[PDB]
Amino acid sequence: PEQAVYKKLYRDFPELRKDAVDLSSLEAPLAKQFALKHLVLSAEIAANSPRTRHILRRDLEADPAYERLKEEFMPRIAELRKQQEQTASLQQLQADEEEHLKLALTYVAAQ
Amino acid sequence: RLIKKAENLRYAMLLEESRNWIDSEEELEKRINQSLENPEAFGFIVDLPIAKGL
Amino acid sequence: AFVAEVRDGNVDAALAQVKKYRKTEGVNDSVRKKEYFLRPSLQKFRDSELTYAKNMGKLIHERVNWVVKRKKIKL
Amino acid sequence: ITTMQWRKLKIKKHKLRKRRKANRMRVVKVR
Amino acid sequence: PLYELLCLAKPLGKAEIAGAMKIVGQTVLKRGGFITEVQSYGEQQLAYDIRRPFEIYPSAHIFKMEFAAPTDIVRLVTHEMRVNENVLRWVVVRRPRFKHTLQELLEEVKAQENDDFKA
Amino acid sequence: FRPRSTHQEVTEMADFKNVSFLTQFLSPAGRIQPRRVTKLTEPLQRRIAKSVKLARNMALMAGEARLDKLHLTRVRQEELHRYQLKKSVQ
Amino acid sequence: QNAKAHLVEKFLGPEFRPRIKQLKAKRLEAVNDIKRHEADVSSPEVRVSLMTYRIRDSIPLFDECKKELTGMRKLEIMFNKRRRILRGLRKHNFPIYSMIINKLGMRDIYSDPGXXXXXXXXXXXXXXXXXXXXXXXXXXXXXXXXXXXXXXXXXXXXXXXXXXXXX
Amino acid sequence: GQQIQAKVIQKTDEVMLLDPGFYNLSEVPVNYLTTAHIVRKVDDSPRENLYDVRPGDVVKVLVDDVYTPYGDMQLDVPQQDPRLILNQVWDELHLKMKKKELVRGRILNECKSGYAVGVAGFVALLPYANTSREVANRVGEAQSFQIKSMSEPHRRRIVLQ
RNA sequence: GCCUAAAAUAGCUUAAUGCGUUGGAGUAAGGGUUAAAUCUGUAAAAACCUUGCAGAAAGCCUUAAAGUAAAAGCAGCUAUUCAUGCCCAUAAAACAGUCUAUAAACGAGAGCUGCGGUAGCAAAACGGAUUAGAUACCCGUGUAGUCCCAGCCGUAAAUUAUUUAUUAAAUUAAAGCGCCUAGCGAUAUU
Ligand SMILES: [K+]
Ligand SMILES: [K+]
Ligand SMILES: [K+]
Ligand SMILES: [Mg+2]
Repeated sequence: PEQAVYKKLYRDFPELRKDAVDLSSLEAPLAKQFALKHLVLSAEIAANSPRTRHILRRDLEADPAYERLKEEFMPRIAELRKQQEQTASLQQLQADEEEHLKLALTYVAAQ
Repeated sequence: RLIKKAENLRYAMLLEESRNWIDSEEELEKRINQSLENPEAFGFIVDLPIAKGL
Repeated sequence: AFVAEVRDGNVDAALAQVKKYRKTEGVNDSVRKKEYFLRPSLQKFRDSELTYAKNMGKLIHERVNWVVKRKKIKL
Repeated sequence: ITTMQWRKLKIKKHKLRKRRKANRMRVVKVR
Repeated sequence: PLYELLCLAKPLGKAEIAGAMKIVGQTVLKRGGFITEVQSYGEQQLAYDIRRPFEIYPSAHIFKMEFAAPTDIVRLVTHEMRVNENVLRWVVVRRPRFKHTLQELLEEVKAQENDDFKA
Repeated sequence: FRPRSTHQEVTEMADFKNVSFLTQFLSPAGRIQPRRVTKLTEPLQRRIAKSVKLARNMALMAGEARLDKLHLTRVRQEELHRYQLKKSVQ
Repeated sequence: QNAKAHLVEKFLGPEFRPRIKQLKAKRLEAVNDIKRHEADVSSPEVRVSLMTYRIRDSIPLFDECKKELTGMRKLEIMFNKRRRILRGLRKHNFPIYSMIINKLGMRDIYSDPGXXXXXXXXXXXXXXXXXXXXXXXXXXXXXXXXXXXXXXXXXXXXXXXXXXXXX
Repeated sequence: GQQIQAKVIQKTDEVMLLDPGFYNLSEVPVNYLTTAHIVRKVDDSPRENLYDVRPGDVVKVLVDDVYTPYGDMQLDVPQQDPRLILNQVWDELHLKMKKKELVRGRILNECKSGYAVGVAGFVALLPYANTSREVANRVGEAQSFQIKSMSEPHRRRIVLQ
């Protein structure tokens, strides 16, 4: 039952595809820890909900547990990202665009 | 019992929409004149809201 | 109607684009169909032969791709 | 049915068709 | 049912356009229906020119009308378009009857009762 | 990377009148793309094809690129600029 | 502007609906007398009545459109099915069989005479006899043969010979 | 597509054997790996050459496939993808929206719903309802904008005011 | 409520092609073969820009058919009539089966009668070649036919035998039928 949440987890946090995992081990990596917590809390929230006269389909298609765990696991994933390769910042990208704009203007001025 | 309530809900909504419906020629002439005096943009530029029913 | 602009007098470059348009946009296929008429039962057999040739080519290069991936062959 | 069986029947059908056409425009049919 | 008419007319004056629209409207009213939407888009340039035996029209005036009427109205409207010579091309398409399905209405009813039940 | 519309958008805007919207599913030469390229469900593939065919009948689309109508791109941009200015002023 | 309730009623009513929908609505209302309860739509009394009403409405339909062979074949299939349902009811539940015949104005010709029988069942000494069964049993006799024709020309005669309430 | 830890078993002249820990041993070219892919070393003895991986070390590899015609897992060296570069920029933009920072963008052309503004490879939408017609006229020059709303990372939709 | 390569009915769109077609401009070929010729032109063709008229067919989507339309078969657009298929919500206390001796209906292409139409293609036919001969294959013209409406004809190498249980299939055991008994040989008779 807990293999369905991984698709969303990898989509929102692609950096979890870089952390190496030991297949033949009993220790759970960060990705597996999130899945187990989602399974546990999903049932808990559903049970701990006031009952109403009728059942609504909109509630059946909601998942507040995923949002809660994402907030909790946000700081931990940040450390994993730092362990990966660095990338150019926003300021550097804008500078590169400005230089290319100036080059285009110079070519127009020449011609 | 719920289906009957749903039918009444649909009836209530249609009454509000009926305020802008035309069934007399006097209103038809006014609507035509107003439409011609205020043209709209076509689908070549801006997406149009496609009607889904009443 | 495909329009290919000639830049710096490179006519050969323009000719290459025209051939690409014909293949991508299915002009060669229309000419082949209208060269002569075939019955629907004979057209079915003709399509099978063309697909069979395409599949054989795909299989052959599938074998080559695996060798390159594993042995890192520079072909 | 095999191709050989089809060919054996083919010759006899041709002969019958040829004879019928010949008698199509005759007063006394040849039989 | 609910029908929508899209008409391409010659780029003539407003009076001519109004007359063509009025003919369709009266036909619907006479049969026992009603009109919901009337809109015009002005003169538009087409993808390719419409050709008549000795005339070429690279542009046309476009307007639309939505109405509800019995199933026999389609033939009547088609006849009017053919007779009128200021109309170049037309099409009539049927639309869904209701905006909301029965399931959606039930969900709204259930939600309202739950709020009342909680209250 | 190229823009892709959501299936909810397609079902809400798949009409023969929205020529601009329908253009995303046509090849540069003006032909209909196959389903393996559009990434659409079978019901949505049928609707898009029918909308394009109906638009062609109404002269809102051309079956192929036309050399005598190459100025329309200029016309559409000019019309778009005026409409944006008018609405902004209003 | 004021709201027009009279327009809403027309739209929600059967006025602006296809012909088939209007006909089906009348069929359900016509079975309000023989249904078991307010929501019965599947009892044998209701099913047979609905099939009979459909046949009556279809007679004028195929007199104008004589080339819609697909619709006729569907009608022919339902025609034979209704006969077998009535045959079962008569053998097992006569009182229900009697009500259906009386309500729809049919005739008691739904027995199973068998191989050695020459007439219909429930024939009293005073009642008259016919040759309807002899034609069906000894159908190979040349006296009962006809000429090849179209489906409608052959089906229309059989449909009217079973319902006596159609002109 | 997932990275796994594999242990070096044999190092021959032509090929090197790796143990993914799942099923039959995998094969990799002798000089494909480098010392930068090692996470655990058998010994602390310093290595001299970049292409110096000794048996017993643990290396990070990318699982290209699970089933292969050879009968063993396919393992390849990890690579990079620009998607991370865009993701890092997107995270920065999200932080700016939370902190009510002013973003710099360059207008490129006019759009159906508004004007297209590019922000380090991301093209945003600027509805005409929130334009003074002076910023719209300025095309190709950086201008200050306030981010109002944004979609999920996959959608890549930004609305500027 | 929606959907449909289902059937019947009625309106609408044109890419290309043809010509005892309009006007402008221009001058020797166009067409075809293994190689040639018949044929079409120089008394103004083909090619190029324009005008008019006409019939048939439906590029991309498009893929099996995964619709299975009962089979024969089925995708240019829109609408009507009608029959299906999908979701959501209901219904039946007694009724509904398999198979077919016999009987009936539907039924490609070709063909026949009448009415309308005839661009492209093309039996027959008439010429030019090939060849020992070519009565065929190849090239140039080209009538029925192919098309519409109303009738006739009922024939195909016109799909895998039908049903129950098991089964991915299969296999195993049963229910009701049709057909075969070496080949060869009829325009027999009725
Ligand atoms: K036939
Ligand atoms: K055959
Ligand atoms: K035998
Ligand atoms: Mg018949």
